[PDB]
Amino acid sequence: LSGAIVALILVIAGVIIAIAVVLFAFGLIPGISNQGSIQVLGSGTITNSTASGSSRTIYNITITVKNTGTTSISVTSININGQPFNINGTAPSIPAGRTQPITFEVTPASGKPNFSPGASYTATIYFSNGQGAPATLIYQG
Amino acid sequence: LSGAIVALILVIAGVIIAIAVVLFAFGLIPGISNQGSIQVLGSGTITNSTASGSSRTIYNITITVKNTGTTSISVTSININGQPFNINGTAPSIPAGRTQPITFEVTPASGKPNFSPGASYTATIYFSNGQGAPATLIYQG
Amino acid sequence: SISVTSININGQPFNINGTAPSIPAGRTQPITFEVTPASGKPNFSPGASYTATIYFSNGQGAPATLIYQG
Amino acid sequence: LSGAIVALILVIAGVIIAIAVVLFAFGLIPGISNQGSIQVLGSGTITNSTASGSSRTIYNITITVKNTGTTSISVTSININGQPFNINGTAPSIPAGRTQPITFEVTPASGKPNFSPGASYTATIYFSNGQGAPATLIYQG
Amino acid sequence: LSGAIVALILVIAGVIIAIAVVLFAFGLIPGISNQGSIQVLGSGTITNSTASGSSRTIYNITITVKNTGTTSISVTSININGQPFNINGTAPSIPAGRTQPITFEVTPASGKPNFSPGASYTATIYFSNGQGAPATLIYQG
Amino acid sequence: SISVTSININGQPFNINGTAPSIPAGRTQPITFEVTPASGKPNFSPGASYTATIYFSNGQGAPATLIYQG
Amino acid sequence: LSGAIVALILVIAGVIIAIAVVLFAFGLIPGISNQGSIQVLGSGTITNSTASGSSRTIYNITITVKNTGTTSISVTSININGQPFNINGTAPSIPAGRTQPITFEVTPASGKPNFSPGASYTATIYFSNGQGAPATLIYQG
Ligand SMILES: *[C@@H]1O[C@H](CO)[C@@H](O[C@@H]2O[C@H](CO)[C@@H](O)[C@H](O[C@@H]3O[C@H](CS(=O)(=O)O)[C@@H](O)[C@H](O)[C@H]3O)[C@H]2NC(C)=O)[C@H](O)[C@H]1NC(C)=O
Ligand SMILES: *[C@@H]1O[C@H](CO)[C@@H](O[C@@H]2O[C@H](CO)[C@@H](O)[C@H](O[C@@H]3O[C@H](CS(=O)(=O)O)[C@@H](O)[C@H](O)[C@H]3O)[C@H]2NC(C)=O)[C@H](O)[C@H]1NC(C)=O
Ligand SMILES: *[C@@H]1O[C@H](CO)[C@@H](O[C@@H]2O[C@H](CO)[C@@H](O)[C@H](O[C@@H]3O[C@H](CS(=O)(=O)O)[C@@H](O)[C@H](O)[C@H]3O)[C@H]2NC(C)=O)[C@H](O)[C@H]1NC(C)=O
Ligand SMILES: *[C@@H]1O[C@H](CO)[C@@H](O[C@@H]2O[C@H](CO)[C@@H](O)[C@H](O)[C@H]2NC(C)=O)[C@H](O)[C@H]1NC(C)=O
Ligand SMILES: *[C@@H]1O[C@H](CO)[C@@H](O[C@@H]2O[C@H](CO)[C@@H](O)[C@H](O)[C@H]2NC(C)=O)[C@H](O)[C@H]1NC(C)=O
Ligand SMILES: *[C@@H]1O[C@H](CO)[C@@H](O[C@@H]2O[C@H](CO)[C@@H](O)[C@H](O)[C@H]2NC(C)=O)[C@H](O)[C@H]1NC(C)=O
Ligand SMILES: *[C@@H]1O[C@H](CO)[C@@H](O[C@@H]2O[C@H](CO)[C@@H](O)[C@H](O)[C@H]2NC(C)=O)[C@H](O)[C@H]1NC(C)=O
Ligand SMILES: *[C@@H]1O[C@H](CO)[C@@H](O[C@@H]2O[C@H](CO)[C@@H](O)[C@H](O)[C@H]2NC(C)=O)[C@H](O)[C@H]1NC(C)=O
Ligand SMILES: *[C@@H]1O[C@H](CO)[C@@H](O[C@@H]2O[C@H](CO)[C@@H](O)[C@H](O)[C@H]2NC(C)=O)[C@H](O)[C@H]1NC(C)=O
Ligand SMILES: *[C@@H]1O[C@H](CO)[C@@H](O[C@@H]2O[C@H](CO)[C@@H](O)[C@H](O)[C@H]2NC(C)=O)[C@H](O)[C@H]1NC(C)=O
Ligand SMILES: *[C@@H]1O[C@H](CO)[C@@H](O)[C@H](O)[C@H]1NC(C)=O
Ligand SMILES: *[C@@H]1O[C@H](CO)[C@@H](O)[C@H](O)[C@H]1NC(C)=O
Ligand SMILES: *[C@@H]1O[C@H](CO)[C@@H](O)[C@H](O)[C@H]1NC(C)=O
Ligand SMILES: *[C@@H]1O[C@H](CO)[C@@H](O)[C@H](O)[C@H]1NC(C)=O
Ligand SMILES: *[C@@H]1O[C@H](CO)[C@@H](O)[C@H](O)[C@H]1NC(C)=O
Ligand SMILES: *[C@@H]1O[C@H](CO)[C@@H](O)[C@H](O)[C@H]1NC(C)=O
Ligand SMILES: *[C@@H]1O[C@H](CO)[C@@H](O)[C@H](O)[C@H]1NC(C)=O
Repeated sequence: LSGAIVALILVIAGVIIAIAVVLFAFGLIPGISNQGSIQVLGSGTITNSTASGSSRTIYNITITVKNTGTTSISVTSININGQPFNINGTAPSIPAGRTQPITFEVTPASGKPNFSPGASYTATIYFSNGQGAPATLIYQG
Repeated sequence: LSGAIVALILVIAGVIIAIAVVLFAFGLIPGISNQGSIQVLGSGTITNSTASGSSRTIYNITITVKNTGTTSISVTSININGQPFNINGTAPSIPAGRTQPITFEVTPASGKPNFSPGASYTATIYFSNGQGAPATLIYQG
Repeated sequence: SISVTSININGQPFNINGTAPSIPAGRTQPITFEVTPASGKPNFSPGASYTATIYFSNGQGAPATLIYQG
Repeated sequence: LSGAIVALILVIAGVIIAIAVVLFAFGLIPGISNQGSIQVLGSGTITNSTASGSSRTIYNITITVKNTGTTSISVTSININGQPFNINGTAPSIPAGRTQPITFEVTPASGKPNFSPGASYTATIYFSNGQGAPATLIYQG
Repeated sequence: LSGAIVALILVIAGVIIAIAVVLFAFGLIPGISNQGSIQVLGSGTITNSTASGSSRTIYNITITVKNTGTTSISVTSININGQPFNINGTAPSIPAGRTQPITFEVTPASGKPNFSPGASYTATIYFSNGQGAPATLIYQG
Repeated sequence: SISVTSININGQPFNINGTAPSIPAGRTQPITFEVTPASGKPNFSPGASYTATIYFSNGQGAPATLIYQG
Repeated sequence: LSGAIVALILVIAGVIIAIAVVLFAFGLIPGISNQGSIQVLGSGTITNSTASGSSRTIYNITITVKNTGTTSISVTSININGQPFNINGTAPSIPAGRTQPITFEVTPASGKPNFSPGASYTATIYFSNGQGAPATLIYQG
């Protein structure tokens, strides 16, 4: 007598679980939309900031960043013209909804890159979303 | 003795329902074809079609539409420049195999659109077969 | 051995005129058969490709693409 | 005992349907080739072809068209200077492998076009194979 | 006492049948999971083989073919420029793991081709697995 | 400890030449074993990917991808 | 009682098989994800190697080739000016990570070339990966 009751319970539960899975599938997508929260807009600038040889060739990156997400997002790493770079201070963070000029100091990860006045160098800024925004920096130092 | 009888009933019912589900999966296929029956050809035209002191602005929209299905299909909604528009009157029907310049009247639902003479606007035409088609509309006046 | 029972072309059902072809087991063949529209009239265009579904005696249905040659 | 039987049925059906979908994906490919069968060669000519007091203006349009496919293809719509035009009469057919000067009659659908003698107009010719071709038409009178 | 023993019998039998179905599912994997395919490398050539004024047109098709699988595979059909062709004669077989220049004769299944010297035609070659490789064939005359 | 009972590579059966390798409990380790074609002579191309199903003593059949390197 | 235990068996087995398929998907990545390519740098040269009035025409082809990948790659065919050529002899192999001047002899697969001194001909060199590099070859005589 129990078999029919077990089958009934499993049928109804299967309906419920399938509907729950369907809803979860859609519930995923607003999370994934955060992968493109940030846009880097306008031409940035890179400037010599080394203090006449008193620092390990530390440069200044200024870029206008727009954040459309609901969370503050920070710059985790930067690559300039193929070369890795390391942020010298604490990472800048862009608040939600803002469009603002982020400025941060940077160091060569290896070697000593030489820049020419007025040249354009492509840099990829990697933000905490994992999003990598390409941008163009004009050297001004 | 009851349990074996119940198990027999449930086994046969499971066979029947599983076969029915498989056949339904096979039967779904023909309905998919109709999702692409229509394609919009070339640019279209928006025109201002409202009188002085009228309650509402109404725009005549003309687009060339090609239907490839067996059945007549009609427009259900249009979204121009991001704003959704509401279709006035009886929506035009596009005959089964014909290519026709179709014209229909729309009125803004979200807010007043500031169309500019001679400007080009992106739009999405949504047809009754559940198909959306990109289109480019020139505002003639 | 398996035989055709119906075909649906461009969302329109067609009836398999005549003795429906039978496909022998384990064999690859060119199969040709005549069909008539169950209702209405087709709007085929030369060179166009139409999605169809061919339904066989097991109830299984194979989707296919048919080009109209005129 | 029912669940294992149902699972067996569904597993085999899934194998069958997945293989069918893969074969359909492979079978779609030949239809893509026909989308580029036709190319328009050189400039064309528009001419005024309506009598006094007629209900409508009708323009003869002549264009050289080259067909490379196995099947005859015909014109379905034309869009001149942004305005869509409606093709009068039986649309001309372009034989499979031939290059021909084709002529057809059109009438304006959106509104009266103010063609200027000797002017050059951009147009898009839309053919029955779903292909659009840019063309340049000189208005001869 | 009967109910408990019957329920235990059905529980053990359900375990048996479920494990059998699971092992069947595991055994299906080798048949469906079959990597490797025939890859068509570079452009092939179509050459007119019809001779002596005989009634039937035959064309040589030469293509470079690389069988990445572990099984012998043969050509079953070809579609050129939207037109189907029949593989005249014993269809060529491509040995496993081998890259070969493969040449075979074809005849039009219907109609007549419109090939032009030096033109490039998109074709699809269908192999015994049902997979179909798109290729480009240049007509050499 | 669980052992490799049989292997199928790209649909073709294969036979282990030595004693079957055995994976101890809780371990993650590289199993390496010799194999022979059960029938025929399969030919592999450098850098190609071949799917193989390894059947373990549990009856579990794990699909995996092997890249030919010889 | 049988139904619940059978359902639990199938749930666990489904977890097992699904995770196995996911791991297979992860294992496919290295085979498909293969960066690096053979790059043809600058213009190459075609020189007439036919000598002694022998019946078969042979041409020297010299090109600068940079293998950016981690695998040895060889040429398989070349197409010059729309005409296929066969790589006479043991086809040259390009070692990994190396830039080399590569030279190989070719013969026309059909017909005869029409090369003119000083003319530049577009060619396509097909390598063992199936990738094909376009190049420009100058005929030096
Ligand atoms: C940005 O400004 C920097 C400072 O003007 C430039 O780098 C300096 O370049 C000079 C010559 O190229 C080099 O001598 C400096 O090096 C160091 O010198 C120190 C002594 S002193 O020169 O300061 O008196 C040493 O103590 C030290 O060990 C040396 O490494 C060098 N300075 C640094 C910090 O590298 C730089 O060229 C300029 N432009 C860019 C794009 O960076
Ligand atoms: C590939 O070769 C084919 C054979 O030469 C070409 O087809 C032939 O095309 C010519 C016209 O271009 C046509 O006259 C041939 O038709 C036959 O002609 C015979 C007499 S003769 O012409 O040989 O002197 C007749 O006896 C016969 O009844 C005709 O059918 C025609 N041949 C066929 C078999 O169709 C074809 O043009 C060429 N190119 C391509 C792209 O196929
Ligand atoms: C590259 O070199 C080729 C070989 O010298 C050139 O082809 C030769 O072209 C000449 C005419 O320009 C032609 O006469 C050759 O044909 C043969 O001639 C022999 C006699 S002799 O000419 O050597 O005195 C005959 O015995 C023989 O049967 C002919 O076939 C011809 N050679 C070949 C193999 O075709 C070619 O023009 C040159 N340039 C290019 C762009 O290929
Ligand atoms: C480079 O960026 C830094 C900010 O990180 C700027 O440094 C500031 O300089 C002003 C005076 O010019 C000081 O009052 C601030 O305290 C500095 N801030 C930090 C964090 O050091 C600098 O001005 C920028 N421009 C350069 C170096 O040319
Ligand atoms: C907009 O379209 C409407 C119909 O969709 C057109 O209305 C007709 O206009 C003509 C005169 O132009 C009248 O004779 C008809 O009685 C009107 N009604 C119908 C149902 O045809 C209108 O002309 C169009 N307006 C513009 C500016 O294009
Ligand atoms: C379309 O033309 C009509 C007039 O025929 C315009 O309607 C009125 O225009 C005046 C002046 O801008 C406004 O004060 C009224 O409010 C308008 N009426 C309505 C109902 O909007 C109308 O603005 C024109 N629309 C466009 C897009 O040009
Ligand atoms: C426009 O094209 C039409 C047909 O598409 C032409 O109509 C023919 O005109 C000639 C005289 O010019 C008559 O003898 C024929 O009876 C007409 N009909 C057909 C079907 O040929 C017309 O000539 C063209 N007009 C212009 C101005 O080019
Ligand atoms: C083409 O020529 C015809 C005359 O053969 C023109 O038709 C009439 O022209 C008068 C004067 O402009 C107008 O009042 C009528 O309304 C016109 N009739 C029609 C049906 O439009 C026509 O305008 C000419 N078209 C072009 C583009 O030149
Ligand atoms: C086309 O391919 C066929 C073979 O598939 C070639 O036919 C051979 O031609 C040679 C030369 O006359 C004969 O010795 C052989 O007996 C033929 N074999 C067959 C099977 O027909 C033909 O030469 C090829 N043509 C071209 C232009 O490549
Ligand atoms: C074309 O390349 C071939 C080699 O690929 C060269 O042939 C060599 O020629 C030299 C000089 O006569 C001989 O010593 C060698 O034995 C030849 N080797 C081979 C493999 O043929 C040929 O010289 C080159 N020609 C040009 C003009 O560069
Ligand atoms: C680097 O960052 C530190 C703080 O972390 C700051 O005091 C310093 O001025 C920055 N620049 C240099 C050249 O050290
Ligand atoms: C909207 O459409 C209806 C029916 O076609 C028509 O009667 C009405 O006049 C239209 N709106 C306006 C403002 O004219
Ligand atoms: C089917 O078509 C053929 C023509 O090829 C005709 O002879 C036959 O009568 C038709 N039969 C039916 C049932 O439509
Ligand atoms: C429109 O096309 C038809 C079909 O050829 C023709 O009879 C008719 O006259 C054309 N229109 C005019 C105004 O002549
Ligand atoms: C195929 O073509 C060859 C010509 O090379 C001819 O000898 C043979 O009879 C043809 N066979 C068929 C079935 O078309
Ligand atoms: C196969 O296994 C045996 C041991 O069973 C081993 O000695 C031998 O080297 C292996 N390979 C060959 C090629 O025999
Ligand atoms: C390739 O050309 C060379 C001439 O340098 C010749 O010795 C050799 O026999 C040719 N080989 C082939 C297969 O044509």
